[PDB]
Amino acid sequence: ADAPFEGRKKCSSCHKAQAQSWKDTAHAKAMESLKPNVKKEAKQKAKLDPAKDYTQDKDCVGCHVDGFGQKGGYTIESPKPMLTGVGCESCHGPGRNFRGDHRKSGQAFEKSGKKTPRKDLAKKGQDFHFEERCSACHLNYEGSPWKGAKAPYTPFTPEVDAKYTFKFDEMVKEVKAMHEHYKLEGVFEGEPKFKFHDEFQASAKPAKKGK
Ligand code: HEM
Ligand code: HEM
Ligand code: HEM
Ligand code: HEM
Repeated sequence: ADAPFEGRKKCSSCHKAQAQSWKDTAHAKAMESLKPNVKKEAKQKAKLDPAKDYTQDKDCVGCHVDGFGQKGGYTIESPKPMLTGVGCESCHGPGRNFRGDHRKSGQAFEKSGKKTPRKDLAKKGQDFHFEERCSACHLNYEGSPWKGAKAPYTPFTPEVDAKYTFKFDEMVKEVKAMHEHYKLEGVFEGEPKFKFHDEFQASAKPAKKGK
């Protein structure tokens, strides 16, 4: 019983600093790349049509939106702006079930300092590991080292250009590709905890924008 996707809106309303930074990332602009005449040079190199409209192409949208083919996720028939672009749930997991726990646990902490185990969030679908999710978009090509690969494949592979080589441990540390990291008070605790969480929090910026 995995959880349904719902879109970025509620996440962004509670996490304004991360949302503001995420908006400037290539992930947030992913659907723009599928539009005609955008990234013409890159498309030519990959032997795609620079003038074609790929925004409703099922061979392309799944890696440029949230939750394609998944419950509550993006559909070409009724495409939600809040699921357009690679958004919050594409990395952190579909949020319909865990988002309410962020609200309740946040209120419990503000009122009484009570912390909540991350295990409770993982049970509700939140992802604290990320690698498989990033890989399903970035390493989904024929003969890829990632064994979950299956069509449709990304046209942007190491064969096309070495700049498309993907190494999770390196790229998850590119803030300009994730979003800047801001300091957490520590409402959630324990495992499963992302392997680089303490590192990211140790150099995180202070609560910038919102509250
Ligand atoms: C939308 C589904 C959504 C996402 C995505 C999201 C992510 C998120 C992360 C990654 C954390 C950190 C967890 C950890 O410590 O490992 C986090 C923490 C908090 N959130 Fe959140 N969050 C989403 C939605 C919401 C909503 C709608 C609210 C507000 C009602 C909210 C609140 C919080 C709070 C509070 C925390 C703890 C912050 C702290 O300082 O420790 N989130 N969220
Ligand atoms: C998982 C945490 C994850 C990582 C790590 C990751 C990295 C990453 C980088 C470094 C880029 C390049 C950014 C830039 O050049 O400015 C990038 C770009 C795209 N990604 Fe990604 N990405 C992660 C996760 C995901 C997921 C889950 C998907 C598919 C739903 C995905 C897709 C894309 C796409 C598409 C781009 C390009 C956007 C564009 O320019 O149109 N990524 N990612
Ligand atoms: C479908 C034919 C399709 C199109 C069209 C498309 C376009 C596209 C562009 C223009 C980019 C940016 C490349 C650049 O160098 O700036 C881009 C990037 C990524 N895509 Fe995409 N894409 C199409 C399909 C798919 C599919 C089916 C997947 C996932 C299986 C996918 C994934 C990605 C990823 C990952 C990137 C980022 C590459 C990087 O910069 O590292 N795309 N796409
Ligand atoms: C979508 C706009 C979005 C939100 C909202 C969001 C929130 C969020 C929080 C609150 C954290 C913890 C504090 C911090 O700033 O580090 C957090 C951490 C990570 N995120 Fe995130 N995040 C949003 C989008 C995305 C996207 C699209 C990706 C993947 C390309 C991504 C990845 C990460 C990673 C990795 C971390 C570190 C996790 C940790 O330290 O526990 N986020 N995000």
